Amino acid sequence: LRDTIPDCALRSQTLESLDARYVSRDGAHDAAVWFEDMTPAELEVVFPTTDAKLNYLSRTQRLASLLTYATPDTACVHGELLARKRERFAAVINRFLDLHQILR
Amino acid sequence: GDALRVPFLDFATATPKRHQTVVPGVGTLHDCCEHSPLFSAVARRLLFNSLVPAQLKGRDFGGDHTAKLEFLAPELVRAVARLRFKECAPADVVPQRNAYYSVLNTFQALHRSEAFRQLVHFVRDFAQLLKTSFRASSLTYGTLELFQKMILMHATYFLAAVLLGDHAEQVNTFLRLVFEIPLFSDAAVRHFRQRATVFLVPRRHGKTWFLVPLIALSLASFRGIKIGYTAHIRTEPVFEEIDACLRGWFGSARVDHVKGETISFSFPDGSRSTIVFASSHQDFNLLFVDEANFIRPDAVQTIMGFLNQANCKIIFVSSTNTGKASTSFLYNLRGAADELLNVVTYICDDHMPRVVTHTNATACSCPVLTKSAGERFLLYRPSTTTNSGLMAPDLYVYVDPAFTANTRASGTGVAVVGRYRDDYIIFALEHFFLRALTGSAPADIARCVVHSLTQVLALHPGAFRGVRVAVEGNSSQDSAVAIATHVHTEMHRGPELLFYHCEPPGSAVLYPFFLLNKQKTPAFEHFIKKFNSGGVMASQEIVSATVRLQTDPVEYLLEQLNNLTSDDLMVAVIMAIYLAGPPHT
Amino acid sequence: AAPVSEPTVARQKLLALLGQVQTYVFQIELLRRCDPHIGRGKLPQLKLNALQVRALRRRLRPGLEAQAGAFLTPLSVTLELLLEYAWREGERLLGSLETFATAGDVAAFFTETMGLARPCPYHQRVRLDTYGGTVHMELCFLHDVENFLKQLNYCHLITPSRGATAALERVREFMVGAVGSGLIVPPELSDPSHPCAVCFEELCVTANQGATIASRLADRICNHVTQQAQVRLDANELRRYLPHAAGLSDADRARALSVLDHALAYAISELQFWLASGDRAGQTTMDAFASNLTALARRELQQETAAVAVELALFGRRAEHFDRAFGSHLAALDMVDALIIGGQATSPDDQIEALIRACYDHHPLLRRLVSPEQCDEEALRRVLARWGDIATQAAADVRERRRLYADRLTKRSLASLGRCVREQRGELEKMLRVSVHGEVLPATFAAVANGFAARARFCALTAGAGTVIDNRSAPGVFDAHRFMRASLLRHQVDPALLPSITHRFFELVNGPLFDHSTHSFAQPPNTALYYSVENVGLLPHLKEELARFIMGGADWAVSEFQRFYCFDGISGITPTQRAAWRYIRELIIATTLFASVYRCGELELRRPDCSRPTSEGRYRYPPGVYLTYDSDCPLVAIVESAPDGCIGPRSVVVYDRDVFSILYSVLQHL
Ligand SMILES: Nc1ncnc2c1ncn2[C@@H]1O[C@H](COP(=O)(O)OP(=O)(O)O)[C@@H](O)[C@H]1O
Ligand code: BEF
Ligand SMILES: [Mg+2]
Ligand SMILES: [Zn+2]
Ligand SMILES: [Zn+2]
Repeated sequence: LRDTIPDCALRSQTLESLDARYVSRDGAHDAAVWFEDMTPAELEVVFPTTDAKLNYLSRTQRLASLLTYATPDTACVHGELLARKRERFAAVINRFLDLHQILR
Repeated sequence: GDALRVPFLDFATATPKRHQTVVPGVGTLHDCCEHSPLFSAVARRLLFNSLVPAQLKGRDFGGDHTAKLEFLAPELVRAVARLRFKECAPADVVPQRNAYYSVLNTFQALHRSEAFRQLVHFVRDFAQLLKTSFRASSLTYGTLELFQKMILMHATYFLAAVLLGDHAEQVNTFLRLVFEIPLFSDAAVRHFRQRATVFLVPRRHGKTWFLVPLIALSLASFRGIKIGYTAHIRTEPVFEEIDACLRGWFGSARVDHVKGETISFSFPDGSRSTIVFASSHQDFNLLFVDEANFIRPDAVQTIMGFLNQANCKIIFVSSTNTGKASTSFLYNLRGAADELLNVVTYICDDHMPRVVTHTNATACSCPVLTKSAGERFLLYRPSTTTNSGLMAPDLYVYVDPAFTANTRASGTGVAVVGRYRDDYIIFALEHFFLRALTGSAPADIARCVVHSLTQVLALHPGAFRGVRVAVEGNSSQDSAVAIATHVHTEMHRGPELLFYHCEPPGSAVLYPFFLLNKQKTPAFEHFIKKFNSGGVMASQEIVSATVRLQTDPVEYLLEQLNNLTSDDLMVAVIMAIYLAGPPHT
Repeated sequence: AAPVSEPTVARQKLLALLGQVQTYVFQIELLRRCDPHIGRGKLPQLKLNALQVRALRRRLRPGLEAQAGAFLTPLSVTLELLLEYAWREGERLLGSLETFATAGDVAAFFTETMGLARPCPYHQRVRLDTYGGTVHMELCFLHDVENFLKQLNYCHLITPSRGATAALERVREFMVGAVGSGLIVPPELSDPSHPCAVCFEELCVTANQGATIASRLADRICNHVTQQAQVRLDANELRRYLPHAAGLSDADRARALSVLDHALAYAISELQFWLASGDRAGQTTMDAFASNLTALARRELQQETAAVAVELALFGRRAEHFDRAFGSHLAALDMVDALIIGGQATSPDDQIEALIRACYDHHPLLRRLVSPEQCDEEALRRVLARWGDIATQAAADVRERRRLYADRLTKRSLASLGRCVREQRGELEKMLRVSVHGEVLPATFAAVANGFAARARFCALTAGAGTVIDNRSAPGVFDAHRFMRASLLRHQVDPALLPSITHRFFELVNGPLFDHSTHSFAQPPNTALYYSVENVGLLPHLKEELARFIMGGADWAVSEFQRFYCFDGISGITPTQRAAWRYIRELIIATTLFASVYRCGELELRRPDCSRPTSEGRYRYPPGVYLTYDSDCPLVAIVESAPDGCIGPRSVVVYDRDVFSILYSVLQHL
């Protein structure tokens, strides 16, 4: 039941070499389904909560999904959807403010 | 109950305790696994799939499991049984085991609640009695119609929240499963929890065939809960039928009743739930109002008073006929209400949308612009006189003339529109009717449009650099030209005035009229799309001289628009907007 | 009561493994935005996890392969998607971090990982390949995958098995890229205005005050294929968590808290361009929204400065994540483009509250808004109880029409006002809040693949096990087929049976997705088919030809001699379905007449889409004549299978293309 992290510990050895030498071998038993912890410490001091980490992960996703749609594909129907959604949300928030301005 | 009795599954992990959470059935997982409904809604259903009894999995569900939720191939189970985790942290094994077994003990304690045993004895007994189509079996199928399932959901989701309050989330999920409607937004399931809901079933569709089994099984399963009931003409058939079925599929020694009055079902204890009948005129919790279109006063007072209670759900299941479909007592309620009454109709709003709900009809018994867009349109109007910076500097005016008098289709339509942000806004409307036998119909029409424009100009001074005017010439080219000429001259008393011009076929002349033909379908198509998405609105200070002595101009326009499938104003509005090839000076 | 069935422990192990894989794919979606100088530090952990996923989807690869071919389940589908996407992203992130340290460029690494230069990998083709023509669409969004799956369930009675499996593989290959993240659902593929299959099922069921259901599917945000997850984030977040950080020396932690305490000591300008009606001078709602947004900007900038300072104190390096390495492209966006995306120190709920604390202030209408239940209650109570002159006249009429408009907005239309305000608030919340994912796509994918793989598995499983007496190869089967046809074309339909044909017809024209007739709260096949037919928008001139397709010596002998389930002549999607309906009605009426003339046995006219597997690999196909929807071997009659039920050594079956040949071979064998 020896774990994979205390099995191989050395220099780069590009991933396919490790796959060939350690786990693709048929003589192995394939125990040790223990994953590892990949999130760093410099990313926990500033986002110290799964909620805050998820919010940041969503903010950067919403930004990337704007930078890619801003060689001449020029239609990229996802881009037209993302422009229609923004131009709809703008009008909707403006009318939501204006209506309650009028209700007084 | 099988998935509740599972051992620890040691299952070591690397995430710090400051993040990990305890999902039931499984060990301790990172907090992200509680935010993703992809895994949460699976680890939550494979567990509640054990509380659901074996008589509520379906007709064909598998041997001894809900095979469409818990099925592992005979090769994947043998390849999974050889998977082994880190299995431990000796200083950290005991707390995780304690937490997991504590959550599972909470679940098991939920399994043993008497009030939950009653809800099970209700839903299981109902799905079992329904197998025989509610015959007199002591205890080809009896499929429920749609509303005959909505009534059951309305009763069960209420009595669940009333009898079992300390288990809101768990019983909510259990009922979502048992009705075979999982992945339902909690807004709908919450709507099921409301009281005082109204039904409207057509006769001979089945309302008493389903009520008396509902009444009988809401009596015999639950304990100590009364059940109201009221009708105008003295309920005797339903009462005798309830007596019959209860004495049939339960011990007749248990039922005790006096004719036309309280029926009571016995129990080992002194629970003795009752069906006291209020037809002949405390805590009821159902108050099944069986007829709600024929009530006499001094009998509505008990119903208005029971609304003051917090445990009664007055169900207004009342029949309709379609000869009196617009009941003087309920069909008006659909005006000012929100998720209160649900009609059971097969010929919907229009004269013949029946082909839509045709397949929905019982087998035994054998609008271009959306309303929301119209309500939003009239409901919200932007103030143009104070948001002039949002407007484009061009006005577009379309005149759709009719050159007759003393006719209902003799109205001239005029619209003055512009761009507002990237949307379109109406500044003025006219529905103008020639005085009979005037000598100057074009000038009368011109004076009407000029007066409208002027008012719009005065309300927004300095806003507009251009006004572009189209006079439809389909009716008469000469008469359209005459209108343009009078508009031209009168406006000569700043913004530049430009007319749309047309070079008629075979001609080299550019006339100041507009010919409506090939551009109609694109114009209408674009309008419908824009209007429906909230992109066309009316100015809060919209101008109209001709619609100022009987109805609101926007309300009037909307009545014409709702004929899309006298149209002068609709055409002018749609075409003015379409206009907003180059028109010129 | 001690031993629990081994499938239950295997399912618990699979749930734990799915949770671990989800955690790993969350760490991956984190390291795709972290500084490469830190990705190089976490390189060994990422390599170890990639090795783990590789060695993991080889112990489950034959298992999941056998599973896909036998009754897929939401757990298995979700696990396959997560394992495949985790493998993909692990290999890609490792490659992109090892490409770094050769270029040493951060902006390049971010344009690579976050996919800023990729050529839109969210396009796919299907090529449904039905009979009578092969219709091909293009999956782009998520609701498009949902629509295609519903379309396949609808036209399930024409498409063959292998074509359906090919289309379903090319759909799962797109779901791996879209539903693979399972946590953030990038906005390039989401259109909440499109209601999914469950919005219709929960709009048929909830209240409908008139308002034909086709008129309600236009306002719904559908809230199911992309949920909201309601993330909440405190104000002084890191200061709460810095004293108890992991692996920090007490001296460093103390001086870091000191630097934090010391350092603690949007596009608002573009609001005036918005259409703001009402009074211009004074306390208005647009100025209140501007002040709320300015306060939120102050909070976020303060948090960012504090974070930079504490990182300079603890590690000494101002880390460059995807919001600090692309701050040039950021901080230049408009008001709306900063509202949609933004707030790494706030939450979308904080933006919602900053807007609503500005709208709802100091006011009838708010009472209806806060509690609509009491509003409908009072409604029910009330129901039960019951040039110069031009300018001056313009000012006067605009005055008397603003007054009337405000009078309407305060007195009447309150139903419409409440509904519109609620819908606007919903359209705001669905746009701002973090969409995570939904549980509709794997559910429907499993529900459709189950039916199709079940048809294929029955076609392959009844191959042998006994006599396979075939009637598609015709020695003289004409002689015994025309006789039975003439013997059944003689009697009347006996309309006292139509309430059974009209049900056993919709029980076959239906699809495997919408059960709604085996729920144990079963609804008739009428509604069970109305769901699967109205969801996939059908022409109303076809919806009546479903209901009225049995009300009427022909019309139940429309098949030729050998070509019963054969659409060689016709082409299209509507006429192919019409011929399918003709053939199915013919089979049903033939079975009913055969029962009403001959008393040999029962047929019960079953379908292979039923017979879900038991605890392990057992199917027990009961006796009867099946439909099988296969143009190569449509009719399969199991005259007698076994004492247990499964197709065993004594399970003689009869293949045939010819319905009456089956009805004669059943009689001969029974
Ligand atoms: N889906 C159904 N399930 C069971 N019975 C049904 C169904 N549809 C119609 N029926 C039949 O309709 C009748 C019910 O009529 P009933 O509810 O008494 O009419 P009313 O609404 O006028 O009181 C019964 O004969 C019942 O068998
Ligand atoms: F359909 Be009835 F109440 F005669
Ligand atoms: Mg009757
Ligand atoms: Zn694209
Ligand atoms: Zn939806």
